Amino acid sequence: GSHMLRPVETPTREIKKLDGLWAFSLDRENCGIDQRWWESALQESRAIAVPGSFNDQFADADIRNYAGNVWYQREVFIPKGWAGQRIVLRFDAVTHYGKVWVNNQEVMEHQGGYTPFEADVTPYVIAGKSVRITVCVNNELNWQTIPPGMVITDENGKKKQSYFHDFFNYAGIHRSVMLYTTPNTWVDDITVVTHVAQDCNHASVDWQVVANGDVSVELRDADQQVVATGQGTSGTLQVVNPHLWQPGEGYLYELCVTAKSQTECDIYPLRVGIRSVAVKGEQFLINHKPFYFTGFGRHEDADLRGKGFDNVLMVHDHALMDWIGANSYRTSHYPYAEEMLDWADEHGIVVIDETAAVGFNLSLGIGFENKPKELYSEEAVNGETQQAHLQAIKELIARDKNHPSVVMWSIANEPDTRPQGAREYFAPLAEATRKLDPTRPITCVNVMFCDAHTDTISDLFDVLCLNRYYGWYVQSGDLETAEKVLEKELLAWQEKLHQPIIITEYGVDTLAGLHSMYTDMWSEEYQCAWLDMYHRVFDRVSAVVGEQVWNFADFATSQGILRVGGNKKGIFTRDRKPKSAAFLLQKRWTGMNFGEKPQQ
Amino acid sequence: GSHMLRPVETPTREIKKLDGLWAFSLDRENCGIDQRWWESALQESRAIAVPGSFNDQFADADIRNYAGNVWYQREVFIPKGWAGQRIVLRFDAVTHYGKVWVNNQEVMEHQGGYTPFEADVTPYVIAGKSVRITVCVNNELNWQTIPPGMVITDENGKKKQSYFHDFFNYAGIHRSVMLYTTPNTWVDDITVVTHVAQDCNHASVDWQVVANGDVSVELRDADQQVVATGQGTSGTLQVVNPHLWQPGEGYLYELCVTAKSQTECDIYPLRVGIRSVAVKGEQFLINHKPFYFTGFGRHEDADLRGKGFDNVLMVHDHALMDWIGANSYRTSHYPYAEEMLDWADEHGIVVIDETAAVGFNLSLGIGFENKPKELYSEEAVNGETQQAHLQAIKELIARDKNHPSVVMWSIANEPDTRPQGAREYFAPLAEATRKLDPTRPITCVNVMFCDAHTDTISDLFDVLCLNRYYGWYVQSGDLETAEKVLEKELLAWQEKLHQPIIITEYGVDTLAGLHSMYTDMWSEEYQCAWLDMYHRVFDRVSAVVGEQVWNFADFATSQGILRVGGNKKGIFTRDRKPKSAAFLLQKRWTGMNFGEKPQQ
Ligand SMILES: CCC[C@@H]1NC[C@@H](O)[C@H](O)[C@H]1C(=O)O
Ligand SMILES: CCC[C@@H]1NC[C@@H](O)[C@H](O)[C@H]1C(=O)O
Repeated sequence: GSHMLRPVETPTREIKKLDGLWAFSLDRENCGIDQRWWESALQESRAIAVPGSFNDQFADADIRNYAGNVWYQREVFIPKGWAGQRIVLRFDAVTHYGKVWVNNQEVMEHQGGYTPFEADVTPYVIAGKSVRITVCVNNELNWQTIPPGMVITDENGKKKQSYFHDFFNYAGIHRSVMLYTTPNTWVDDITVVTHVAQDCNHASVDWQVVANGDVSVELRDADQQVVATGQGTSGTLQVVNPHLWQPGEGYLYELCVTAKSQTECDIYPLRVGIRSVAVKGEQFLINHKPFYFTGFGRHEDADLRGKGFDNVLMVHDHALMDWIGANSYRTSHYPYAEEMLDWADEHGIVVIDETAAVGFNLSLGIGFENKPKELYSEEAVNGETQQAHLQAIKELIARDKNHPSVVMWSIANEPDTRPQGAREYFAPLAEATRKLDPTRPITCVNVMFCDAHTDTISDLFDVLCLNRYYGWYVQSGDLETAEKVLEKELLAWQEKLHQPIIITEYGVDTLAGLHSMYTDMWSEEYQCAWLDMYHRVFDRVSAVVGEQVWNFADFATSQGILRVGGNKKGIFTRDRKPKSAAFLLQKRWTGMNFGEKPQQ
Repeated sequence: GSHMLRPVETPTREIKKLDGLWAFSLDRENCGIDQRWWESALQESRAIAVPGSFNDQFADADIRNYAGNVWYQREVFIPKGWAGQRIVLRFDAVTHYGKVWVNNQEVMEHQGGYTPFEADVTPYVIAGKSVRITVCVNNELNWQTIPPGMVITDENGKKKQSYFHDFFNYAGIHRSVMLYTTPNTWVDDITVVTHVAQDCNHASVDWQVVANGDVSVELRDADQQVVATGQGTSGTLQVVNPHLWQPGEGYLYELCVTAKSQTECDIYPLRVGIRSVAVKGEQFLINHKPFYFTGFGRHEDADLRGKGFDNVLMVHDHALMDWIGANSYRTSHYPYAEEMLDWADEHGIVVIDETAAVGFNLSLGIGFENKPKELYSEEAVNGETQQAHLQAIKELIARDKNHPSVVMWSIANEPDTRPQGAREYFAPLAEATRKLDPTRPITCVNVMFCDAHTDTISDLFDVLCLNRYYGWYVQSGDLETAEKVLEKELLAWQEKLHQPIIITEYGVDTLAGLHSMYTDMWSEEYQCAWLDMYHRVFDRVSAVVGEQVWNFADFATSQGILRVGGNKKGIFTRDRKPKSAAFLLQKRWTGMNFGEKPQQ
């Protein structure tokens, strides 16, 4: 993807613009573009908080289920001590589609809902005066979006969005908005890659695009003592005798790249961890040692902000995952806030990084009521779709490439691989991803009903990721049949592919408070029994190297007869209170040795 | 007390009269006695179920909180094949006060709310025709009732009942109503007492009042094979080599007493278990072996019947107590339905039998609002009161004397022994109880605030029963101070009295579903932590021989700022669903060896 690094603070800086309170108005009949609302202060507005989804801030179902365009707006005074500097305006996430006006000049456009976008806007502002930022946000999904969907227009012209993923289609500006200043010598991009041999010593090859001038680099210590130095726009190899990034700890050196121009200097510190991931046979190695993933599929979801990033929420949810014994998690169903990958970096949390490609499946929704008949087809998942997907992988890898916590990419989640053309679609995406980053493995999370004798595309990926729900959606309520089905299906996957197997979803809906002596579905007792049987089967299969229970907390979804106020598969309630199973896992995950598979 | 045995089925029988549907009407202005409503069919009635409390059958607060007289009524056809037989009409429990008319002849009167009452009514009916039963039920409590209370009349003359016990003052006909026929030779009463030496052999002395004729007895086997025979109105000793009644099993011989008159025979089978209870030093022996009580303080309380006896409820609640590992319980705060003591008899459940003497304490209610200033005084707990109490002990012992499950009598629960005259009151009651039955020990359950340096009456009883709530009502939320206070108070009791100590109440209010990471009051996590600390302290004190957590299920109480829909101290919800702590106890109570104290 296009060059981009996280704005970090050096002797050149940034001014936060998530002042929260912006002017918001929905655009019910698309009068916005016609009257180019970007030209004058928004007519009939109400205060909105940024970052946060717009759906639940007003406790009104008619905004919540709204489909179309919405408008955010805010004036800003640009500090004047920035004259003779390049001013860039970065949105870290505007969910689905966004385009923005610096009063009357349009600067940016973007269709990715969970990855940042910026543009050099130094020629459209001059320091000292205040300019109006106007943003147009679209929350519509068609077949060429990631994720896909179908907007449908009723007799009256009202839009209603249909999609094929579980979680609710929150929208708005979900993450940081930000003006930042950099010297006129550009450090546009950095790439770092790490190698190790027997933990004693090795090196970090390096590449850098620095648009405007000479580059020297110094890798410094936690003590910020210089441990090696390089020179050059690329190469930039140095060798060490380091303390290398390990799951329990997360030791981070600091790559200080300097960009000397003939008059201007530019300094960027990029945190690096010396880790080497690979897979060998049925083992997922990290610094040449097998690893056992424990933890969760998560979500960006809280009670009144939707998917809006929040620092308290990050701190408290890491406190819970740490207590519970989790050592890993995967950014379930879209790229997460980079704050979380920095956190995982500093604390040694291992992360499976996933794109927003969910809902490439029309076999999962179940009920009594027009979806296309060919998944892979011109009307549905098409060629435009494949390039949109490849673009989504491009942005995610472009943004999380140097993070030590990122240990694996996941292209998509639960696609249907039964129809022909599934492999036609996914093969070039797997190959392209492999060339965009050869450092980490490639996975594609596998859906329950593309079983081992049925799935078409798992050949193309390095590590097998399974979402299994025997005993819940099938064999409902019967632990003795679910155990057999699960164990032969696991052994089957192993015989078929001899890969490491990570169970990336396994869970059951559990109403907090619903208790039962009969250990039936929806009780806390059932959650415990079910997870516990699954754990015996994992412990009895050689190739399973990971367990991430399906959902850390309950989250919101679309309305339906299967979702009681949302998906209740969480170990914790949406307000982070523990169900009984929370103590089951805490007993397992801190009982085992760190990163080691329980020996049965 | 007056002679009475359970109606059991021989070649002379009984016809059940809990036909449920009776005519019920409340008597709002005491017009009942004046118009002697007993004379004609009840004016303006509604159907009521018998047995069951009248409070919650109609989902109406104005009947629920009603104080005064209520009227039940029902016609009955007396079977004619009963001519020349004695017909007796027995109410097994009419709660608080009851008096009854066989159409126009009044036959019975009773003030005990949980013990049966009958009367020979052979001269007031003749077999073949149908007579109307009319019952007047009073639910008022004054200072000479067991339990006591204060009715208070507002400006308008409406009664409202005030009391000083936790549970709600349910009323009505709570248990079996019953017409039964016996031959004109009376077996009015039987008493059986058991002795053992070294489990090899001994005897059961015996006494019998059989009003009308010669008596022979045969003690028969579970096989009903004759193992010994006696002759005489008393003495009736025989010696055995028996399999003796043990907690885990409950072996019951059958004492078949026959009453030969010159023309009529009468046969009564009375189930007996060969058990010997006593206390020695700090040990509670049963068949000369120390015992550890586990289990609950219970209640007669369910969701729509109030305190009405129900067979399903008995079967299901015994299934839960059996699963959970309980081996004992105590009939908390009133005599229970004899069905439950028969059950405990057959299954080997050990029972601490208690009278209805609760609320002899004006220091327990807490709030912001006229109770007497002297507990023991002429206006309050008086001499009439003491004779009423002695009468209550008389009836309970008279009815549960031959039950092997009954292992101890408890005169009262949580009286205040601080004021002078507490010992003046309770001493003659303790001595009288000891002469009414020397077979089993005597206890008086001790309230939290009459601590070891304060209590006045514990000298007078055999086994010390403690209700302790450190960490809940005092030291609220602090497990580390509650542990110290509890441990020194337990050791203090032991130094002071060198008796066996049974913790007969210990528990915390727990909202099912309320979970917390901070282990604070009202969460399930707090229930578990609290009970668990209490268990460490029990395990570290020599003299503690028993643990009965406070309440098996949540139950209803009077309204107040301290009771959220009732007392929430149950391990189970009112509809019998388990809280998290239910599995804590199940792990302890079935982990230990049966009847043995955990060795720490
Ligand atoms: C069989 C499909 C299961 C499905 N897997 C994807 C998750 O995004 C959903 O939350 C989960 C669920 O339905 O609970
Ligand atoms: C400190 C008195 C505690 C009291 N003990 C008697 C029981 O009948 C109550 O239910 C119990 C409670 O308050 O929970």
